[PDB]
Amino acid sequence: ITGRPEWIWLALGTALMGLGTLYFLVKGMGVSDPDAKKFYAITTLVPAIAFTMYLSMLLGYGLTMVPFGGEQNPIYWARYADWLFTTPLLLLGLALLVDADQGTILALVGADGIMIGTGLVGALTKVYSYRFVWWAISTAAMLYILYVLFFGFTSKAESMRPEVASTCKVLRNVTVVLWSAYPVVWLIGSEGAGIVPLNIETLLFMVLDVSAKVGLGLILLRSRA
Amino acid sequence: ITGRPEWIWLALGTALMGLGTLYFLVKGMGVSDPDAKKFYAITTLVPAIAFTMYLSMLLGYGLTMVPFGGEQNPIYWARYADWLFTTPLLLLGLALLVDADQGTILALVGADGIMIGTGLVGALTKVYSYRFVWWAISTAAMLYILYVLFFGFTSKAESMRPEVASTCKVLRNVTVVLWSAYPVVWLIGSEGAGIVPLNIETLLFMVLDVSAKVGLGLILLRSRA
Amino acid sequence: ITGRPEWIWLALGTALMGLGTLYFLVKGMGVSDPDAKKFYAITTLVPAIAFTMYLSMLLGYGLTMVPFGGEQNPIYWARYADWLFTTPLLLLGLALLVDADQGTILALVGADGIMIGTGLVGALTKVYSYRFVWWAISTAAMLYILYVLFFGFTSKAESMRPEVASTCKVLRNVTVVLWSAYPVVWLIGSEGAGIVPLNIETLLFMVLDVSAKVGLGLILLRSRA
Ligand SMILES: *C/C=C(C)/C=C/C=C(C)/C=C/C1=C(C)CCCC1(C)C
Ligand SMILES: *C/C=C(C)/C=C/C=C(C)/C=C/C1=C(C)CCCC1(C)C
Ligand SMILES: *C/C=C(C)/C=C/C=C(C)/C=C/C1=C(C)CCCC1(C)C
Repeated sequence: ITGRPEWIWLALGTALMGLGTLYFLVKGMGVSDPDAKKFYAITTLVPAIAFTMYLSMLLGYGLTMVPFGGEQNPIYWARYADWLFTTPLLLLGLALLVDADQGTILALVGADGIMIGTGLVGALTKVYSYRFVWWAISTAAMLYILYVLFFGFTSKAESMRPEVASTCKVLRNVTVVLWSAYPVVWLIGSEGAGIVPLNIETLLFMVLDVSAKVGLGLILLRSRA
Repeated sequence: ITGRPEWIWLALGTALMGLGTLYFLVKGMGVSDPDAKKFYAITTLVPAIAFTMYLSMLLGYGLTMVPFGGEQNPIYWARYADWLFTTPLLLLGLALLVDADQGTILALVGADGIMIGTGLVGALTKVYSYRFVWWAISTAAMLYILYVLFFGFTSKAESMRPEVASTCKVLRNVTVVLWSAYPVVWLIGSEGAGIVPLNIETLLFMVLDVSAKVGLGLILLRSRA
Repeated sequence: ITGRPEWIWLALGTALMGLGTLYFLVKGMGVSDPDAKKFYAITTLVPAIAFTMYLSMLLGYGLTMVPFGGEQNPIYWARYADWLFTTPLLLLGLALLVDADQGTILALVGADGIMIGTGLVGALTKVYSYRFVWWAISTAAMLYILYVLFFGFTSKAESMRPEVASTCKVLRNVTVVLWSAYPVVWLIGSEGAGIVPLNIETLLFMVLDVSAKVGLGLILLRSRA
């Protein structure tokens, strides 16, 4: 039921992240414009990082227990480490894409940081009632992140090239929905409520990752710079 | 006596940090000069960060036990996390204020890092005698920080505008004293000696925070840039 | 046998790092060119950081136990913290030396990060078989680091000054060998296999550190900039 029934979704997850990394490694070896290089650096780190964090969830070093609700619950603090580094790089990705000010960057990054850090604390709190208090705060940092993301990576992501507002209206819809999913998924699943089995939650989070991870990598890279 | 008698000073602390954040959020929404924006980004992160870290001290996730001296002691490792991120942002604040070299910045930041990191280790060591060895080292990193702060955020904080040396002679006296307080307070209180009840120590650290946090935020922001 | 027979190599290690820091502190106090300052900032942080991490290994706060193989093993997670910060600064050192692109930097840094972070996880895994899986991955991140280091801090470290390719052909051979040693040493010693006593491993790692730490500091600094 825990650290058992889902290794399949976790094993498949490692496979995907890793071939995903292998892919970006043997498809970025060239690169000319220092700029483009930066974008490739980023798109590789994410998969590689998310790669190892998923291998620790598979092997079991990144799965702990947490007393809450009345019994012992499985919490993959390994996930939290994953996003704890991916989300900011990825965020730096989008930012540098529509070239933003170091002010909205430091804002965003650190903001994202209160989001994930706070979320992690939530995920480890032992008294039920509280888990959701943190769920709420982390959310707020994410609704703020996303806010800047939307109203911004639209406007400040328009006054430029021809396709700018186009490709951009894509990336947004996709990042916005994609992201707001983690908040929900978390909530309904094991690490929060108990409306979704850990068995399903993982599969959900995995589709969730692989997409955000590579998916967003590709789409992102495809947006020239 | 522990994680009990002081919730009042901790509850009041959360209130203050948070309304403090709410304040900077709904008073920075405008901003023009990318520069000014950076300063607002910073002044908000601090309260927000210090906000959540104080809510974890309130709720109890950020309060642990440490065997030293002969009995079990309460240590809010949550404080250490707080300053572990605030102090460097805040430091980046002052630095960018009198526009310094990336050399004195990386120096300062990392220096501050040996200060807090080392301090944290101190706060968690179990053998009495040692606690103070770390107290000493962390201090040294802080006397070095402050050193650059004083002899610098005076000189290198003078050859510019008219009020420069003025406002600046303010900020200094205030940061210097304010800071050197944490070293002392720590020392006389529970997490170190036993000359001050945890009951009082908290109130002291709280006045201490709220001031450093917002106080320094305002004063800081008020210094144009 | 553990946290006992080697304090000598650890005590000598603290001495060396610290006088090493004292040295860079009272030999960098001047400095003119903001640039040179940055290089001095870096060379000091390393010793100072590595200083405190070695004092925690000496005093015993940075030495833990890990069930693997069949019995309890001593693991100085304190080492891992050490390199966890040194290696990236040091890396930033070499990078800025042959002035590289922010792309190869972010790449390198983060890469180094998967190396050390991953290594650390290895060092703490309880099931024998696995330890070496992580040993393998961390290695891969290091063979990639070093790769860029060699084929790069040669070419991209040539088309410049007269001595460039010279001094540079030095620094390389020295960093390359020096580094690849930590991977091997780790492997044959206590924290991995059992072909080397913890008694010897420490002495090895210490010579290893002091050299990388100061040695590389000097050599590095001596390369003007
Ligand atoms: C590669 C991973 C990505 C892009 C992850 C994004 C994750 C989030 C936006 C997570 C958000 C969460 C909350 C808003 C509430 C608490 C639970 C979290 C951490 C899943
Ligand atoms: C918002 C928080 C701020 C500005 C905190 C500043 C804190 C310090 C300068 C703390 C210094 C300490 C020492 C010098 C010795 C060990 C105890 C500490 C960590 C309280
Ligand atoms: C001052 C310390 C320095 C320059 C340390 C460098 C360390 C490494 C390159 C360590 C590498 C390791 C592996 C490749 C495999 C796992 C064991 C490690 C962490 C020792």
